[PDB]
Amino acid sequence: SGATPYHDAYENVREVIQLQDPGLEQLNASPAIAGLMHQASLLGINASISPELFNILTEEITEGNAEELYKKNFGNIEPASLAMPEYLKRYYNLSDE
Amino acid sequence: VLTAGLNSQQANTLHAFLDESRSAALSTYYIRQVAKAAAAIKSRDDLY
Amino acid sequence: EEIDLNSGSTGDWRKTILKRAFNIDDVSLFRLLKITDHDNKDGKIKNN
Repeated sequence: SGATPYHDAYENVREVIQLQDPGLEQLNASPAIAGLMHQASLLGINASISPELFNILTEEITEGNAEELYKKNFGNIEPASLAMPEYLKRYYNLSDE
Repeated sequence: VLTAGLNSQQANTLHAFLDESRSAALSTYYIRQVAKAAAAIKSRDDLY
Repeated sequence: EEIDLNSGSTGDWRKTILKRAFNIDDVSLFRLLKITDHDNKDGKIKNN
């Protein structure tokens, strides 16, 4: 489905952190610690990237597993149906633009 | 651990935020996995 | 239940709710314990 890998525990953290430091200025001020986390992990502090979304973004797509991954991510949706622009609009809650 | 460190105003802000995000997630899931075919639910408005 | 209030205990949800109810961190909670009772030689209390 669409924006469903809702790792609530992740999000609870993401929001609390923004509440404690909206500009991450303390992070800037504490490089010894800030440098311990990968920038990709830090992306998730501002970005809505849950551990699973991260795992998805890091998947290797190759010809050898393209169908396998399709079943892993889209499951029973026929790729032909998915391919229809209208289906996608709904699937991902996107505006026409 | 982190939640416990918030003040009241922040906690209320947090809870409101999270509930809104939770709804979008529950709704998206519901439509795909729970909604029954007889109900032509193709959107959150239809879900409503 | 034994609630481990040692400042470095990395506790459970009960430890956390106390922090939230009190609006304090682990270090403060540990000292708080010692303030109320200096005979508690552990960081642990019962959920009394």
